[PDB]
Amino acid sequence: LTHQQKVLRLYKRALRHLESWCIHRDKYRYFACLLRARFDEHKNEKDMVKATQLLREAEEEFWHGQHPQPYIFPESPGGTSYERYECYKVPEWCLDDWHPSEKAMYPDYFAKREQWKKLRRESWEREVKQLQEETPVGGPRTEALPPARKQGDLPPLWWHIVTRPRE
Amino acid sequence: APPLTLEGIKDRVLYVLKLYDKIDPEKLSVNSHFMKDDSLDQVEIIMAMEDEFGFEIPDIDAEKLMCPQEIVDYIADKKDVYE
Amino acid sequence: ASHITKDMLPGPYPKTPEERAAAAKKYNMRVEDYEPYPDDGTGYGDYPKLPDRSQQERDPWYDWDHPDLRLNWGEPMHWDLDMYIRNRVDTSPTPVNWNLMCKHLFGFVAFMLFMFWVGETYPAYQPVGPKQYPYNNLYLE
Amino acid sequence: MELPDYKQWKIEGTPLETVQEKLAARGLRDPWGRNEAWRYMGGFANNVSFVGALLKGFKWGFAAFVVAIGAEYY
Amino acid sequence: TPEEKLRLQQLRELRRRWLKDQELSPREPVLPPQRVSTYRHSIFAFTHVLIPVWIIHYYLKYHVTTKPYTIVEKKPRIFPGDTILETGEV
Amino acid sequence: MNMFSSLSLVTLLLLTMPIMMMSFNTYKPSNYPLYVKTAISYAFITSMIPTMMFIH
Amino acid sequence: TTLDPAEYDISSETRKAQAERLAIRSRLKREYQLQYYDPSRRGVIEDPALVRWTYARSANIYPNFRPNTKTSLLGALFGIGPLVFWYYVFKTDRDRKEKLIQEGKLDRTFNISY
Amino acid sequence: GGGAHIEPRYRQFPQLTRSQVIQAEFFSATMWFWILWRFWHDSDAVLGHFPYPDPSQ
Amino acid sequence: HAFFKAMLFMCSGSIIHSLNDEQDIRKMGGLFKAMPFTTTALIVGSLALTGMPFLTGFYSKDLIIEAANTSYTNAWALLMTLIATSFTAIYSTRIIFFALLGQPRFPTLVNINENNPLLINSIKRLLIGSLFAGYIISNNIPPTTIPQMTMPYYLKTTALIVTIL
Amino acid sequence: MLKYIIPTIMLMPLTWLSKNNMIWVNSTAHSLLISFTSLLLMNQFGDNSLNFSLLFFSDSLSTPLLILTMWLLPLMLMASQHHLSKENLTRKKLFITMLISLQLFLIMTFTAMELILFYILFEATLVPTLIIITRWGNQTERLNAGLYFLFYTLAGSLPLLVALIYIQNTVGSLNFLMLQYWVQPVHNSWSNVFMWLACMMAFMVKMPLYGLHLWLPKAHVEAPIAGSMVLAAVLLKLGGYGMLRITLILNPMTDFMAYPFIMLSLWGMIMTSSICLRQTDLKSLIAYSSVSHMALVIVAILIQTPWSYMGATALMIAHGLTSSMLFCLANSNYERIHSRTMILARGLQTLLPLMATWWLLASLTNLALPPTINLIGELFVVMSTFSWSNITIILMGVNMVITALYSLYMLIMTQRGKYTYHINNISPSFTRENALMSLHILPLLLLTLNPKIILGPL
Repeated sequence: LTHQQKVLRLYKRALRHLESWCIHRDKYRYFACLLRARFDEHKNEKDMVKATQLLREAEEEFWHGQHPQPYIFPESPGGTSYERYECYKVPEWCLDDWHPSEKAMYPDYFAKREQWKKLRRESWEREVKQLQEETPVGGPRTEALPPARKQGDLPPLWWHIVTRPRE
Repeated sequence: APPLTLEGIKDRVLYVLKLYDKIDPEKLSVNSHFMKDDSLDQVEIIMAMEDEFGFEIPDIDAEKLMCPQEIVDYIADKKDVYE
Repeated sequence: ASHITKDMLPGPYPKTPEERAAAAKKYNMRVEDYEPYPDDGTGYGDYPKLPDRSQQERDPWYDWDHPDLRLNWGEPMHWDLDMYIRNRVDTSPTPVNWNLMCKHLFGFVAFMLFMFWVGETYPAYQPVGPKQYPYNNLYLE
Repeated sequence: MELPDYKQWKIEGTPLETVQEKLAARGLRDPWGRNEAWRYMGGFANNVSFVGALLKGFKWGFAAFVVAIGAEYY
Repeated sequence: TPEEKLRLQQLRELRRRWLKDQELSPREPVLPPQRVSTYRHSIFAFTHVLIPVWIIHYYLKYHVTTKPYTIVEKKPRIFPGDTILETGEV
Repeated sequence: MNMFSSLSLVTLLLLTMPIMMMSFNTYKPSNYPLYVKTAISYAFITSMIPTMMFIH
Repeated sequence: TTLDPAEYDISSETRKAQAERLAIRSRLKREYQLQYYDPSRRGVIEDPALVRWTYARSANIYPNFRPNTKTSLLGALFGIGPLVFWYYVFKTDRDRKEKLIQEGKLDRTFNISY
Repeated sequence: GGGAHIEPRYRQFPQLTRSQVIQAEFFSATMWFWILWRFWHDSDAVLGHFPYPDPSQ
Repeated sequence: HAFFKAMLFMCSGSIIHSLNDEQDIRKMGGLFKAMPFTTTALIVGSLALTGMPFLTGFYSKDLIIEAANTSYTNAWALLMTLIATSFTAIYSTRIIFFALLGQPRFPTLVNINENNPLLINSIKRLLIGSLFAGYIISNNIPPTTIPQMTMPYYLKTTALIVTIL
Repeated sequence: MLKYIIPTIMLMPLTWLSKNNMIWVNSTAHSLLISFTSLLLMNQFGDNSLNFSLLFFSDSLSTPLLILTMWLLPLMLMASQHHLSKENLTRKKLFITMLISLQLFLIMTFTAMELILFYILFEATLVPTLIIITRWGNQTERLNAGLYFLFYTLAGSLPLLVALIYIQNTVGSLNFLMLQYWVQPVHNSWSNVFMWLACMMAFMVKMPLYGLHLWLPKAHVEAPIAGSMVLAAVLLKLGGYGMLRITLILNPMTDFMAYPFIMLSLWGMIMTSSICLRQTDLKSLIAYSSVSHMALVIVAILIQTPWSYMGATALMIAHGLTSSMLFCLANSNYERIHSRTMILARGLQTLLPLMATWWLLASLTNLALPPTINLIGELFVVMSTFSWSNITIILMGVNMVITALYSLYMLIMTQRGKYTYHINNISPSFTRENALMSLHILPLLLLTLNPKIILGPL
């Protein structure tokens, strides 16, 4: 993380912590531009300690008095009912063993199920042809070419390209 | 129980262009790229969807949100939109 | 059948730079604040080179943690520091150490002395002397 | 579907929007007000009342005591 | 960022295409298969409640004559003296 | 007097009948939240009867 | 209490060449996902971080061990310590109860059970 | 999905079905019919009281 | 007491399902956003929760705190139990003043729904029995003990005044 | 046993005599027919006592104990067929015969009529169980655990021959427990202390203590193929009942030195329960549970005076069915995940919903749901040692509280998400996996209907 974008990680949560405490909507909305004037103290300057002392005093009065049980937007890392839908929980590929008269239903769905597998069954003449080439030695985050230079299939095929939908 | 399709977000992303009084309703609809219109123009432009949508807007959502239709693109991946 | 550096060994100063990482990559090139020096204090039955303890700790807490699964659920590859105490434990909140609950429980510690007193309804207090006269003194007539 | 059209609310009453007039001694000033003034105005100032509204407007709080009392009474 | 531009364009043509694939129900694809197959209030309650009445009452009439402690019902709690006795009370 | 507590034992018996019908022994066309609600519905007046004999 | 936990520090420009410690793990992550994505695996990953975990915890602690310190002989203050103390409680017990059971009586007379 | 009995909204105050409000209105009255027996007939203390019970002579 | 919150969590449960994901006292609005009936159901319950002036549990709540007149307590106890009667009462209006009073505010696509006679059967069956709870059962009971029957000046009903403030 | 050992020895010239793969269906078929003959001639009345025929059987009169001995052989053959079928047929049949031979000595044992036939039968085991650990086990460090499986039980049991023949030449003859009417008392000396010491200490080798029990999480940790003889090792540990035979008489009055066996088995009781909440092995997880409430019964016996023999009769069979059933759970979920480490099993409860009921009721026998056969005896251990003193409820009650966590510590490990892995472990719990998982609670709660037969003299 860099020093300039360290301002941005605080700036969104500076106002996000405030609407936890408000009672109206305009009461929170009146303090948006009102807090903006403090942000408009040093508009554009150098990147040295003058920009760090604006953040070094943003240690206090940001963590100091921070969010007394705030809003959480319940579908989140925290919050209630964040992972509540777990009786279903999307067991993708639980459907290998059937021993049919249980595979009687959905006839066209299984006919398409084996169809997509040939896209995964034939990708390593193309994906592994660039997997040895795109990585220089052992370097950074290893996504492929996002078109794979002819046809990107996927590169992340198929557990990510057919990833779990929510309900 | 009420479902949702592609047409709801195509209203709202275009609507907040006119809701924000700094941006006139004469820009481009889906691809304005936001540089022709540092803080408070990559956060404030999505601080309104913090109020309306507000699914906490993670750290990678800032650097993608320049292309204003690329804003709309991954929401259908998150919100699991039709077909 | 993995025999080469299958576990830890009698460390921690048998060329500790050649420990991490010829195998058991807890450190990248023996300067990552996780080189296998942290044999707490040895002599005991603790961990030796031990790709183990005093590495940065006190929580895997199931964070946002998107660059892999990588928090606690979804198997990052080789970052084992300590386990079996953390599937139910967390990081620091906004308040700090102050044990005010014993002072909060001290609110009845003043009224614990009030437990020695009595609770008769009528009459009023008049706490100046023995003129209150609780029990029976004289007879009928 | 197409109910949030622009140039529709166009803040006109809304005594909550007097705080945007309050910042005129500083100057911010135009952008924007329509977010917090989305659903405050219109018939959204219905504004359910004080202790009378927990008596439900004195609409049924004291209706049938004078009609029930009373006959026979000899 | 201009790097992920070709990303998430073919992914929408793969993931939502897989969801276009996943949206699939050919003519309500239950077979089921084979085979098949208010006012009464005649036997839905009569099997429910009206049958176990006689069984358990037989289990009590055939119980008091066998066990020496049947129902152990308490005293009379009577303030006057009444016709079940011969005397009265003021 | 024997039916003072006999109706209580009937009340303490028909709860098992949705459990006895869980063994798929010619079970009802499923409607199981409805069938349970009906099973509770007739026990209440059965429960109401010996309360009157106690207060006498 | 447990902990502060010091979630903020200083930078700019301490240890400019310290970065790309993720290059250690992203190479393993590339080695992870390439092992994870294949048309036929049908089995678990070897995952040697758990192999080196339990076997260097359940076993290989007694070859590590030596009694060269008294803080390794410190377990005498925890194992045999209270084990004398419960008997020090219980030897004072059961005899004071017995003397009141031998000399004098205190029990009820209908104590058949017991 | 299947039914459109109550419409979706965009903060325009979607109206009610105008039949729940009758039953809403009825049980706001029979609860204040029960203001009858609060005072009529019921007092705060139907007991009588003591004249600061002095006269021992 | 058993009548009360099985109604109340269920009456508030229809509110949370109406929005389907926040379950916060934040972002609620006023009472009358086409919500006639369940707001009438709450004020039956919330006024009873203030401390029973003549509502559902009046014949049980009042005959105990006025049975604390004749006692032998710590006398810190009557200086602790009667104060919470106010603290019970301020629980009531807290959902009135924050979920039922102010301007309408919560996120859009207002998909409220209150039309299901399955729920209407449940609420109507309770409140008929709820209001007549303490007033039919205690109306016919064989007596067991002796009442207080003396509640003097400045000592009698001021816990109701504690609820008023 | 008139003819109980007689039909089952004829089962032995039937394994290698038979055909090919028919040997499994044939061996199970004959085996259940003996189970009725066990039930029939036994369970007779009954008032002190049923001396059965002669000098080889006293009919197990005071404690039946013998029905449980005969379930297991038509119960493990269906379990051992999980991972055994990779060898020659003549080598696999030898593995069948040695387990059948294990039952025959234990059929004559638990009745045994005597004491000089007891010890030769008390040591008649440990020969077939040791061979099972050596061949067709698991990965290495077997052979030291085979040596720790010896050199303790044999180390402690040898002074019994020093003790018993010293009794046989002194006072009468120990052929008959019922000719033990004349019993001289034993005073406090410096010779008689050792006489009681060798009489008792060998029985602490099998049912463990806080000491000398390191071998017990070796045979259960390093174990045969899929809990095969591990189920038999459950009866091997509980089958140290012979303290009930011996110390009921034959120095009963030495209780002055009972205390360090009371205390050591009591603080060690509360300790070894919590010694496994940070364990990383499934087969070690049930093993330390099997120490704790098996160490509960020892203070029920050295403390005399029944209302203690009542529950201790039932507490032997309490985990004897339960821990055998838990090992059946642990023998499963290993043919599908080939490592026994519990942490790798995240993301269960969704692939196998049918056996998820069986996880619930099994661990519901440790909380134990007081109308069962488990909390019907633990209340009588409460009923005894509270009459000893008022302190004993404290350390014994926390044992009922630690295993409350320690059992549900396993159940919650099944519930996790997205499972990260597992293109294998597909198999949705086939017929052998769930029919063998049955027939444990199916007699257990059946015995809770009329639990009259599970009672000592007593």
